[PDB]
Amino acid sequence: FPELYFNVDNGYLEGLVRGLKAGVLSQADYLNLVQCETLEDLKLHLQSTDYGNFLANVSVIDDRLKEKMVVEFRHMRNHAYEPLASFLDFITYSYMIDNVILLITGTLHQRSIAELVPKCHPLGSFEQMEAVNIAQTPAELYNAILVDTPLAAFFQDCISEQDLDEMNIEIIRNTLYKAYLESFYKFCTLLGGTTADAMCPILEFEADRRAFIITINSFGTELSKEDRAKLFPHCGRLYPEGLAQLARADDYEQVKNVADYYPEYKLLFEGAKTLEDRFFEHEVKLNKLAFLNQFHFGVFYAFVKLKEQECRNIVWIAECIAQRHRAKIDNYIPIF
Amino acid sequence: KLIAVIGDEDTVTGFLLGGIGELNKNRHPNFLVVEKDTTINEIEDTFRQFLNRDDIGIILINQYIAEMVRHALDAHQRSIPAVLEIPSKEHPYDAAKDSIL
Amino acid sequence: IIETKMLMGEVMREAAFSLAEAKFTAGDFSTTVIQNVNKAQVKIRAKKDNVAGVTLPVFEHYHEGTDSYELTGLARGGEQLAKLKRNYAKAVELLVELA
Repeated sequence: FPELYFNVDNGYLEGLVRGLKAGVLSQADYLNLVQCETLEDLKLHLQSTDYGNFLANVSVIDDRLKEKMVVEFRHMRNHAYEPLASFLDFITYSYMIDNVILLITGTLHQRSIAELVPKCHPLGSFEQMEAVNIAQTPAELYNAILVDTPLAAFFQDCISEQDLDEMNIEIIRNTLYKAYLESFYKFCTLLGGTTADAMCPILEFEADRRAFIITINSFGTELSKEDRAKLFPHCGRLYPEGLAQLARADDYEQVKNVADYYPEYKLLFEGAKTLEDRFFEHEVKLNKLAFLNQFHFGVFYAFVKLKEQECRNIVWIAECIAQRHRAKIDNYIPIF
Repeated sequence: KLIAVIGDEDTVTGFLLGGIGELNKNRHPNFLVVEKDTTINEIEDTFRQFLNRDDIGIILINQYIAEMVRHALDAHQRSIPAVLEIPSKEHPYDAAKDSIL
Repeated sequence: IIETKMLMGEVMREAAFSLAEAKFTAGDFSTTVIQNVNKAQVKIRAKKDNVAGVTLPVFEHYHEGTDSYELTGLARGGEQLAKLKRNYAKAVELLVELA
C-alpha cells in the first residue's frame, strides 16, 4: 500500500542513487589497488573506475575524494521535494553537530570566524543563516544566535549557562548526539512501511555503538556513572535493561557479559581486527542490507555511510603505500 | 620549562596529544603548525620567538621543514635550548647537526 | 647520538603509522586537539651532569599535572587514540633523552 505512490515524487532520485551505488569499488577493484606501489600508480587505477580524472589538478587524496561525495550529495538534495528533503537534512545534522562544537571552542577562546571555512565538513556547513558568521560574542550572546539554525530543537537539553565551561567539550557532543538520535528515530517512525524496517535496524545498532564505545572509554575518566547513563541514547535494543547494567560496569569484561545477552553483539566482541573494526564491518553489513528494499528512503542514508567508507578505504590504501608499511594494508573494509 | 614543536600538520597533532603543548595567551603559543601555504618568514620569526623565550627547552622541528630555515639554526650556536631534527613521512633524518664533526 | 638518531627515525615512523591507524577510524584529529589546550602535561627539569670538572646540562623527563585529551573521540575511536598517546608518550620519552 505505501509503494504504488513514492514514484510520483521520488521516482527519478531513487534510480539515481542506485546508479551511484554501482560506482562503489567492488572486491576485485580493491585487489588492484593493493598491488600499487606509489601514489602516481594509485592515480592510474582510480582513473579506471568511476572516480576518473579527479586528480588532474597524500593528504590531497583525503580532500579530493571527500569533495566528490559532497557535490554528489548536494545534487540529490536539490531535487527532493518535501517527503525526503527533511530526511536528507537529518543526515547533515551529524555533520552540523561536529561543526558547531568546533565553533564554540574558538568562540570560547576568542578565535574568530576566519577559521570556519577551511576547517569544517562541507556536508553540514554554514553558508546560509548569516547570523553565525558575524558572532564573536563569548558563547552566551551566540547561543541566542545559534537558535536560527536547525540544531535548535536539539539544544533543549543544553542550558545556555551550562555551556560556559561547566560541561566538557566532548560531553556536549554526545548529549547533542543523544538528542539527535531520538528525533531521527521518531521521525523515521512517523514514516511507515519499508522505510521503518530497513532504516530503524541501522539506527538501533548505531545507538548501541554509542552504548558500548562510551562505557569502554569511560573507565579512567572522572565522569561518574550517572553521566554516562544520560549520554546513552535511549533508542536501541539495549534500552530497558542493557543501559542499566552498562552504568555499573567499571571493567572491560563487565561490558562483555552484558553484550552476551544478545547474540548479535556477541561474536562481535571476539575482536580480542580490533573492536571498532568489527563494529564497522557489521555497520556496512546493515547498510548493504538496506539496498535490498526498494521503495523506501533508507537507500540514501545507506549510501552516505558507505560513501564515507569509500573515502576511508582508499586513504588507508594510500597511507600504507606512501609510508611503505603494506603489511597491514589488508585491514580495510571490503563493503562490496 | 616546557617543550616546543614546529614539525608539520601531522607532527604537531601527535606531540600535542603526547602532552607537550601550552597556550600562553600573554606571550604566544608554544607550537606552530606549518601548512602548504605558510611563508618561510613565519617559520623564521617563530624560530627566533622560541629561541628568545626563557621557558623553551627543546625546539622540535622536521628537517624537511628545517631545511629552508637551515641558515637560521646554523647561526644558533648556543647550548640551550636544544634544536632537534625529526623525520617526516617524506625524506627522513639525513644530514642535520652532526655536521659539526 | 648516531645509534639513537636513527632509532627515533623508526619510532617516528612507527608512531606516525599509528596516525593512519588513527583518524581513518575516528574522524579527523586536526582541529579538536589544537583548540582545547591550556597547560602542558610533560615538562622538562634542568639537571646537572659533570665530567672532567666541567658542568654539564642534562634534561630530565617530567610528566605532571592533568590530562587534556582525556575526553577525545570517546564515541568513535578512542582505542586507536590513547595508544597513539602511548606511541607519542614513548616517543617524547626518547626525544627528551636525546635532547
